[PDB]
Amino acid sequence: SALGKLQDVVNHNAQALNTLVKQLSSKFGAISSVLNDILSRLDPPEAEV
Amino acid sequence: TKCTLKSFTVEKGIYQTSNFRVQPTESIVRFPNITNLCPFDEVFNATRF
Amino acid sequence: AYTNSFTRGVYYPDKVFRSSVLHSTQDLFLPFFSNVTWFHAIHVDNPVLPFNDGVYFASTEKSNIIRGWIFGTTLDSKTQSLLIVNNATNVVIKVCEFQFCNDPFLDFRVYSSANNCTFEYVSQPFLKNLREFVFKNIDGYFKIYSKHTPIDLPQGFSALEPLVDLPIGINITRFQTLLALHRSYLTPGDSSSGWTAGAAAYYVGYLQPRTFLLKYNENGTITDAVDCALDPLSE
Amino acid sequence: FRPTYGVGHQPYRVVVLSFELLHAPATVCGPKKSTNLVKNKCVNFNFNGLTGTGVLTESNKKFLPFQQFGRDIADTTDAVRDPQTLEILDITPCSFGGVSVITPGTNTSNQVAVLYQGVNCTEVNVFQTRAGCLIGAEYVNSSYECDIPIGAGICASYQTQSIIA
Repeated sequence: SALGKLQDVVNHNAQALNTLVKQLSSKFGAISSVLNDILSRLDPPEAEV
Repeated sequence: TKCTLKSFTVEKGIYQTSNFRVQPTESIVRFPNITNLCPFDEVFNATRF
Repeated sequence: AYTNSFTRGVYYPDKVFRSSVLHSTQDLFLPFFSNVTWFHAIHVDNPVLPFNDGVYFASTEKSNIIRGWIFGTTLDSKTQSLLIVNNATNVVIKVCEFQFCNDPFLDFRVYSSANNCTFEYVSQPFLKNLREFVFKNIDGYFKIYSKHTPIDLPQGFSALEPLVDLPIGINITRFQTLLALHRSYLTPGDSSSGWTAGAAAYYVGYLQPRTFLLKYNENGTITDAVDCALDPLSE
Repeated sequence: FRPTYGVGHQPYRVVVLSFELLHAPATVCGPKKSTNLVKNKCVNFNFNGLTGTGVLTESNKKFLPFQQFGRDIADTTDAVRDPQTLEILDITPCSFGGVSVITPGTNTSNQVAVLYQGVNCTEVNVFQTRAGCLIGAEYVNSSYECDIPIGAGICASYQTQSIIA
């Protein structure tokens, strides 16, 4: 572990990007995560909210 | 570039104005192929009522 | 009797390909190093076993003594019970509310009351050879997984593959087994005498909600698994 | 029933269909609708319910016979098998990226060069660089102290009457 610092910088950046990409699957309280379903199975007035 | 910097005079440099993205050139749908249908044909054509 | 179940019972849960990666999934699995009931295939006919959440049925036999199963909420015709019968030629799956006798008939091919069947299906049969089966019915579908491997339960690791995903939505709550015998009599009721059969045995295990860490190799096959809640090192 | 009878007494054969929809693990659905596949072009696809966008390429991955989809890390669907011919196809999102404007100053001249960062010139004078496709500037072999940094060791400046990279 002589190069621990550089490896740690690389892993921090990679992990940050990975979690940012992974957080797209969460619903955040919405009935579904994919935009297509949301806009398909609901009328526009409720699809807005 | 003038419109993004909100200034009629732009100085020497490199500026990130916008983004481009190639649109899809075709759309395809891949549904079932139906195998082993139903006997409605017979039902109506059985001539045994 | 009793015997601890080793690292067995794992199956492909999502039929999605993954290469050289580790994946954690929360589903109904068989906890590692758990004990499983052991029964013998000589004679008596068979007691009823509950269908709690999913059953892992492994059987080591060499004479085709076990040939099917029956599931449902009751053996009477008051509800659309279920039938699953294997054979040397094809499988017969039925849901027809046939009222059964005090014991499952020992194949003299059938013993049940009238039927009002709603679904029927047939296909090729599911066949020292250790045959493994996992039965699950949760999301309105009843699913079967299986695997047949050369060889007590071995310490070797091997995952089960999804065999059939049936759409029948019957509310299954109890389950029983089906036995067979050559040139054996068949009656609605019999004593503990039974009939002779080859030396054989079948094990039963109950699935539980667990978190498993699955390891996929470069070809998309599971090679190892970790029980997330077994011991501190696994956790 | 005999043939002399008038219309009002001619035997009509009638058939009535009743569709039940209670608790429906629906086992009967037969609409066709299957169009021929298109490859190597940005196309919207719907493979047996999986909807997405991307360019399709011949696959090199060994799908097991019970598998229908493939995913890389972070749930990105990487491959799919056709519900008609069962052939494996690779999915890669077609090229996209940010665009930057190279300008030597409004007060020097109005000429401008454009840099498409994440793209190859084949699917946009024209010049290719490790930083992207550069349009509007000519590449010269002379090396100078550079003032407008483009990236990957390349720069640009006003020739003096043209923009040189």
